[PDB]
Amino acid sequence: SNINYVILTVASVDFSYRETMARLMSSYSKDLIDNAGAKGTRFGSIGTGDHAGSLIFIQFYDDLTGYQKALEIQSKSSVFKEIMDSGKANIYLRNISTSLPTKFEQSYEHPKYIVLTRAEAAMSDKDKFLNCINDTASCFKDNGALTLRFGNLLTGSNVGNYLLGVGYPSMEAIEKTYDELLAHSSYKELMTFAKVNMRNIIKIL
Amino acid sequence: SNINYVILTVASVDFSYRETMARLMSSYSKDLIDNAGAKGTRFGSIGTGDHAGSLIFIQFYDDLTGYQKALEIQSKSSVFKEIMDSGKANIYLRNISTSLPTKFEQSYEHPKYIVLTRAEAAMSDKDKFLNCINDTASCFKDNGALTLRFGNLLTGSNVGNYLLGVGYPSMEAIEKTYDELLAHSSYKELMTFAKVNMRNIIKIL
Amino acid sequence: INYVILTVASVDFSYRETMARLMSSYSKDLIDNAGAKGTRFGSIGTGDHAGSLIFIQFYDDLTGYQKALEIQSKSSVFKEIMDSGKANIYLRNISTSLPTKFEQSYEHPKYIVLTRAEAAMSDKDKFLNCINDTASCFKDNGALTLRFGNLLTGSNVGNYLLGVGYPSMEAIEKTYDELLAHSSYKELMTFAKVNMRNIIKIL
Amino acid sequence: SNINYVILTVASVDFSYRETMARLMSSYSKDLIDNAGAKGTRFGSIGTGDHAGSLIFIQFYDDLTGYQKALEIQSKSSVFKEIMDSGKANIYLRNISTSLPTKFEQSYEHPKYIVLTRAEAAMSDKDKFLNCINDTASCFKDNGALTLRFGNLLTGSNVGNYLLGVGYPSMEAIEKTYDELLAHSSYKELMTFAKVNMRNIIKIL
Amino acid sequence: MSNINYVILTVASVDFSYRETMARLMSSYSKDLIDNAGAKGTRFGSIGTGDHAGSLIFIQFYDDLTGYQKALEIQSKSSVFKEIMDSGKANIYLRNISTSLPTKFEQSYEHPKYIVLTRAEAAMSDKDKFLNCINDTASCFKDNGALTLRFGNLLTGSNVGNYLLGVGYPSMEAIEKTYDELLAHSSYKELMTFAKVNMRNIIKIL
Ligand SMILES: [Cl-]
Ligand SMILES: [Cl-]
Ligand SMILES: [Cl-]
Ligand SMILES: [Cl-]
Ligand SMILES: [Cl-]
Ligand SMILES: [Cl-]
Repeated sequence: SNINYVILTVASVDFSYRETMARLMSSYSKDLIDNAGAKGTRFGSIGTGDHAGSLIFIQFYDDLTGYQKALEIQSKSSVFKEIMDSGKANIYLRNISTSLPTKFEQSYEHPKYIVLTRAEAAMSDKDKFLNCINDTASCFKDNGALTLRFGNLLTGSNVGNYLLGVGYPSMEAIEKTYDELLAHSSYKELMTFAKVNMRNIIKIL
Repeated sequence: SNINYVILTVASVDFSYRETMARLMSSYSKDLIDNAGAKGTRFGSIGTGDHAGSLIFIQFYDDLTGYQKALEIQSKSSVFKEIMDSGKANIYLRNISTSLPTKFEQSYEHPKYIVLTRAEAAMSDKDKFLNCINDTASCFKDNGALTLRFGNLLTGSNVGNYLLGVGYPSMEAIEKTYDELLAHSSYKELMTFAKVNMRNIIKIL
Repeated sequence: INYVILTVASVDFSYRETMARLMSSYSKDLIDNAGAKGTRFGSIGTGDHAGSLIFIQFYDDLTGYQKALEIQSKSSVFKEIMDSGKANIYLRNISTSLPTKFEQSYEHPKYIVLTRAEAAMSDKDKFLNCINDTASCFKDNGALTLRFGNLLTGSNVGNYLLGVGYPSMEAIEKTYDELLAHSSYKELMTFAKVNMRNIIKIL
Repeated sequence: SNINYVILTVASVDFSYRETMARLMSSYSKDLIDNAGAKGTRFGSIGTGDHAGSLIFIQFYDDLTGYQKALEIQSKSSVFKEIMDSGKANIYLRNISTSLPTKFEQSYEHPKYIVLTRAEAAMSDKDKFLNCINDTASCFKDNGALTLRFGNLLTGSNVGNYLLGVGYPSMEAIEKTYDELLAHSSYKELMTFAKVNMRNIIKIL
Repeated sequence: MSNINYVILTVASVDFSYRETMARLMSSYSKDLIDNAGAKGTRFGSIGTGDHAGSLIFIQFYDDLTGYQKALEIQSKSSVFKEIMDSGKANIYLRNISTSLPTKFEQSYEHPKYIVLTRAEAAMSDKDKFLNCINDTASCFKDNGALTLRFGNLLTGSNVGNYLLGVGYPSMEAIEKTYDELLAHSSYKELMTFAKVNMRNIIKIL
């Protein structure tokens, strides 16, 4: 119960409806934050990879009951109905991840960018993994990283993959983080037992 | 909260380990039924399609709270650790589905076969879909069907698809059901606004 | 050695009877003029192609198939299907059909189970052995026809393919009840990986 | 510069336009042979596999400058413009292959069918590969094969795969060629270090 | 017609340990192509984003396809190339060729630290509308620090016909500032009415 949960949803959206949608979604966020007990949300545009241009919504819950309450909010929500009736937004992926305890100094600052990284590794290496993450915590915080969350995808066609989400105020902070990170022993160790199979930048809208 | 939830897990398993697996799984099932509040499980091999020969595990919960307790049960389970440590079972897919109220007389008979059907349709046709399912209930029951569950995928690459699960005592009962169903007006009607994109048989082990 | 041609098309649900009509005109044509040793036409009941329609042709030689191709170009029935815009052929492959020790029936099946597997080409003989050692599993429990060979074309070229005709689904159940608990089957599982199994309903 | 090149283009084409397409394509071929220096072309429908019913165009050049002159002919060609403007043809794949010197007696006979075979193998086995092809050159010629070209895909998602193209006057010649080939020592040896991942028949239109 | 140039893009998966060795081998191989094949430059880097994150990418620029043919003849004779292939540590799994069309953009000679590749689907009949938009936004890029810009269509591969844009940058800050301006520019919003971006990725020059 020290474990938390993250819902990640991805939709293709007509380009014209993008700004409309971000405004509707902040309304929909306040509703989840106030009534479903959501511990924050993020909404942004995926900037990189094959889903570039898709929009992503991220929800944080302490327990899966929270998400279940969020599902009851959807059914009753006018803003949600409007987006689905528009015919301009198509949800094509939704998956849930655990969020595990890390030794990382969380900041309250809303990030402008998020880097999600996904990797394949044995479930038996879960602790090795967690140690590397904690050993490089200062690579991130020192170079401007705001938030760090880490866990495993519980659902979908990448079930079991480890996932890392890191919030930044700028792309400079990303560059400076990755300069240090790639020349750090714990990172080079990670690369002996974990295969990164995805890395992408989201722009918070 | 009239809604229930189904978790579906699929894994590739060495043919030799199949028997041992089933035996370990029924122990793990007892665990979930008694301690996680699981309202039943199914374990079988996928008989058809591209995943022919993979094994599938199905869990039913009234709430997502239930599934969270089940996750806590995993971390502590020796039976579960053994399966994972064997290197003979690889989980490559897990998704969650809703289960909606349907006008169908459920039997408690353990099914010998399950048929999963998955379809694409607008979320705005949700009620037309459910009405058709209810108008055809007698096709199923009359020809031997044991159980009928229905809802949408909450997670995964097919998020949003409608999903139908039906339990059967025999393949004859499947033949007789489909003989009637294909020639039923409500079915013909469903096929004007829903496209089946997958159908498969599971053999309960 | 014989040959089997398998063609798969996605068809609109509303076009399904027109399709069944135009295909019956077409089979007679191939049987009588191409030297086709039979055809089957059905809907794929399972898998990710559930709802597609499948057409199966049997030839003793590929020269038979070449004649069939020359019958297509002149066929009105074929022209109508393609001009309909309601049928989209998306797969066509050719398979060998090897001699097996199985007693064939003339009874038109109601269902066909297709099973496809990956195995070394050096295991060809062991494979055929297993298939002949479990011939009785099928015939005992009602199987009508059995064909076995390798895909000569397409993305699964080289895979072994097994086609079995049945009068009912009860017969499939009883067959697989016996088959899965047979020694030769468990041995086949040591060197062959089934990567696909599907039921066709003969229309 | 003993190496030649082969461009292969694949398009989906409305069935009704097929005959017109063919007529326009032999015009466009004349233009390439006469002005681009193309050393022959072939146009046909793909009879098997997942691209059954697509049309394919094959161009032969001694040098890539040839193909660059071809590109210059396109921009000027009315025939080509018309095909594009029709909305009836959609080029969805084009790749380039080397064509390596083989000890095979080439015929000038217009083929009726072509069989393309594609295989995966080490680049360090290039010579063992070519020697097999040369040892079996009689299997093809003796049984009716007209032309044989062999090389590696330079471009595409199958870059590096070996590609064989063999022309035939009829299906019987294909069947007789494979009856002999499959039971030849050099062929059996090729299969110890090469994996065929595709084989398909093209009907010359 | 001969105002068109050509770009070869090759992508390989490489063991992490071999990546530094590889970059050093590759600069030798580049000299060879620049001096003997007539290559008008090369770029070598790691793909930082997308499903190919961690793969290495090699980019070659030629005025003519004859240039690339000479390059192919250089490979067969190159010891550096043989070593890489014999290592068993590098696997080329994609190579495609793109046109490079004339654009109204002030090219810099500064070696970039990052490249952004963008790929889009659009009718071939919109080719000129496309080029106009690219030229109308040229200042967005140059103003905010972009070094080079190349634009054209994939000639080969499973995305044959897609438009492809490659832009060089000195830093990630320059990318951020470029995209801040670009996304709020009329010509960009117009481009998005007839072109669908289906891929965008950052390469780090090694
Ligand atoms: Cl990372
Ligand atoms: Cl099974
Ligand atoms: Cl159904
Ligand atoms: Cl089977
Ligand atoms: Cl072959
Ligand atoms: Cl862009």
